[PDB]
Amino acid sequence: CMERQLEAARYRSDGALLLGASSLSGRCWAGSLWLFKDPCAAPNEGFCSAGVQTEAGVADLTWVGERGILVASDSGAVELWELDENETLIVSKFCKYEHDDIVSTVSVLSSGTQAVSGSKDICIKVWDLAQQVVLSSYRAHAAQVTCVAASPHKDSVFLSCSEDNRILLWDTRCPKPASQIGCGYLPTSLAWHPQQSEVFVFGDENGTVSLVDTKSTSCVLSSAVHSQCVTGLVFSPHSVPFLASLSEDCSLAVLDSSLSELFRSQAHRDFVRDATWSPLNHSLLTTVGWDHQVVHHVVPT
Amino acid sequence: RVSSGRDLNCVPEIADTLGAVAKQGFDFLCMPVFHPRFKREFIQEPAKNRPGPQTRSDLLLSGRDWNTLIVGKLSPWIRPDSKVEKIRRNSEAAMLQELNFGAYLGLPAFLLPLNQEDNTNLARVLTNHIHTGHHSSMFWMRVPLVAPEDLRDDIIENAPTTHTEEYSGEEKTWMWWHNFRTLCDYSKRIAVALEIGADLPSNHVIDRWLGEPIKAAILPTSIFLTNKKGFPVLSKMHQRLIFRLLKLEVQFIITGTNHHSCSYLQYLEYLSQNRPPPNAYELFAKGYEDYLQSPLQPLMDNLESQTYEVFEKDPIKYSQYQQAIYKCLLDRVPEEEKDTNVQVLMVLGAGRGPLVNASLRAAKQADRRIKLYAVEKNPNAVVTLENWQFEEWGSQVTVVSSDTREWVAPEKADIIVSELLGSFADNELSPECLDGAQHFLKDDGVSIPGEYTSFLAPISSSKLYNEVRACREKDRDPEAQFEMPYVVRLHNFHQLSAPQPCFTFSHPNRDPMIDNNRYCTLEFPVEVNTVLHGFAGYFETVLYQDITLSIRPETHSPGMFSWFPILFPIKQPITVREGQTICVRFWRCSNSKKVWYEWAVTAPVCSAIHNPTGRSYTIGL
Ligand SMILES: Cc1ncnc2c1ccn2[C@@H]1C[C@H](Oc2cc(C(F)F)c(F)c3c2CNCC3)[C@@H](O)[C@H]1O
Repeated sequence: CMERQLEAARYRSDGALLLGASSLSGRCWAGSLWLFKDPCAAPNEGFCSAGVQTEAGVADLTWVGERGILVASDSGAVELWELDENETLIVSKFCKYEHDDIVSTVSVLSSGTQAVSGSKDICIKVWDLAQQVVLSSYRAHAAQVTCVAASPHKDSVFLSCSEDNRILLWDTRCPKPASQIGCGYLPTSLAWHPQQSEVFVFGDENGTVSLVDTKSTSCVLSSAVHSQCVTGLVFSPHSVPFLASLSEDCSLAVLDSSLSELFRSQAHRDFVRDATWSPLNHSLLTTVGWDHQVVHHVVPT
Repeated sequence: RVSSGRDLNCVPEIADTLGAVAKQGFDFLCMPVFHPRFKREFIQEPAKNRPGPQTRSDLLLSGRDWNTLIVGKLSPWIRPDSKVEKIRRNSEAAMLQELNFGAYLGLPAFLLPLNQEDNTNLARVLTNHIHTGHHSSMFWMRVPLVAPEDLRDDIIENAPTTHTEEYSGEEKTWMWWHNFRTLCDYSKRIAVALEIGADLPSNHVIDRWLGEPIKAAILPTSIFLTNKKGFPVLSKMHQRLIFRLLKLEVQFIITGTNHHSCSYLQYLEYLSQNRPPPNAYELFAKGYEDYLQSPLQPLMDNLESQTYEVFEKDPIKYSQYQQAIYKCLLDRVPEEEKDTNVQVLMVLGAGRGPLVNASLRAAKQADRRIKLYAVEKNPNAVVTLENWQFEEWGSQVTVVSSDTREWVAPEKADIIVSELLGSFADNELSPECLDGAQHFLKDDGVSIPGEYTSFLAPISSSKLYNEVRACREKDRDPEAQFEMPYVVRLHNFHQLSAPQPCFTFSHPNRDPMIDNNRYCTLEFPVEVNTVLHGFAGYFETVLYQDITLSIRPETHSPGMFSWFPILFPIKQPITVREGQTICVRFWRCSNSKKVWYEWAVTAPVCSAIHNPTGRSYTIGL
């Protein structure tokens, strides 16, 4: 009946909290989408602005602008759910079943008109959000696509990573778009750097986070942040951004540009699935977990 | 007409999902017993103490549904061979937990993937579950014809797909299965769920799965082409493979999302309906496929009435015997002597009299006179012969109740006719018998058959190897089942080399120091990489001149049922590389009481000598 496992927390430009969730146990294995105009009233279901029930669990989601929400479904579908004119409803635009297994990762491209999905079917697809079709289908990997992260400013560049131990730098301008960026353990999470469009960070299943420059695939700086897998990495909105890394070790850390630890939060009792920094207060960081918690952190800056 | 199932990775409501699947036409659903993404922790706090239920309840379905309709699926995050110590430890506990939950439910099958070269700890944890408690479920190893790493799109700029042939490299998924089942000690509860891709591999890659325990064949929706009308269809190469799997009676599984306006199931049913109809041999053997039987010993034992009934209902073999006598009667008696010469015709091992009735029809069409004798040692069959001698044959046939080697005949014979052959020709001791009948044969008399030859071909079949392994009995040598031939309608197997002649006997043998013992060395060129488990034996016989009978597959006498191939197993299976020669040695041995075979492989590796001194198997004289 209800979805206890919170999968995604996403703050839009004004400061309204987005909430993706799934029931990964019990009689029903369905999912839900929630909007909270009052972030402190989360995850209380009756203290929300809008909500919707989905037929399958929410593995991933992204803000397609300020009204739209792109969803990676267990059913093998990419879904677009847009807020109504009043922002008190969430309605389906498309539910496209083009992937043959759990869609687990999603990222909207720079123009906001294209997006890239990464499924357990090993494929990577590029979508036209307006045309509601798959522009290109890519079987470049050998195992499950763990993470797909679209470039901040380039609409044809993005990073993907997989259980086949590869990190592919994509640029759809080339006839062979993918390119392996080496340097170990399996890549689990990708985060593009906001200022250096040629720098990015990635987390492996051994709790280690590594700082990687596309240019030279050598000298690369890294640190052991967590004890278990690194499920996510999100950079702060600051001009000089802080990196928040979440993990299966039920902890959250905030690190500087030299990877030193500035914050550590053990408030979570289950897996930490998402982190979103406040558009209003840049030292306020929100983390949803599998324990149904929403925990609002005050990062010491 | 086709047992088919639906593979799912998303089941939000169990009975809703099953009802939709059943409406589609699927006889079963393969689904996860725990939520695919619900990763669990067993070692460290606080995720170790995760409250609430761990999966949906068993109450949601009747015990019957859980026993016949649900096929479990191992969670994709469970990786017992991960290079991360914590992931191995965690996936060990999670794997036993999932396997035990499927046993709790009485699931008829459970799926486990083979997607990497090393599955050593996966095998150890499955082997440990197999040895714990009471379950009996089948384990299905989902392994592809082509590894995903070798079928990827050539789109990685600095890591291109190779465009050269890698013979052994293309058969890598077979070795993933071979190592896995060797590690699990060839468990009868471990079978293959073979995954077919969009583009089929080379034939040799496909042929690596011959003789393998394939219980399911997985067809993903993306392998289906679209026709003019818009429905999913398959390439003519994919259809040939489906026809091969229909012979093995595998369970077809449809996986992945829908990309066509069940249509996939309808196509399978359509293909199944249009397969070539089963011939007389194919309909007779329906049920006997890969079933191990003891070879008959009609000399040592007395054949049951129904055994003779079955041997009689072989029109082809008797029509061939009719003509062999028909051509001999013309050759021995010229038309001028048509009523001056009556030929002494002696059947040796007459049974209930089917050769006696062939000799009557052969005397009518050849228009010659014959004096028939029906020699039979089985006193029970002799009751059948004497009731027919009185009621129908009359003075024509003289029924003699004796063993051909101890019978003192009234007068010498013109033709001796016998059916003393087994699936390996001389394995029923025909040489010994007809030898002891040469004294009562005229100095120019004909023997029908006049010659017979045994043949052998090396085979691969881990299924027949496992079937022989299951023949271990108490109060005997624990490996005696590997040192005796079996009569078997070989079906799930692979013939590694063309049959070659082994031992030949000719009758009469007017040479002294005759000796029926033999020693033959065969050299079998092998063109594929494989695993040898034994040798199929067949035979050929010359009844008279061009009239012949054969069970050698290439020259098989059409529509003949009296014989199925023999199988001579070997204790330890032998790896054979492409280009290697399998060398086999065979011996026919004897003392005054028994006759037996002994055999050994001398190349590419030696085996022990099988059945030394008939310690495991003899044929009584
Ligand atoms: C030394 C001695 N002296 C007298 N008779 C002897 C022997 C040894 C065996 N026998 C007979 C031979 C006979 O074997 C057959 C009869 C029929 C037919 F009757 F159907 C068959 F089709 C087939 C066989 C055997 N090969 C497969 C087909 C069986 O009756 C035995 O008792």
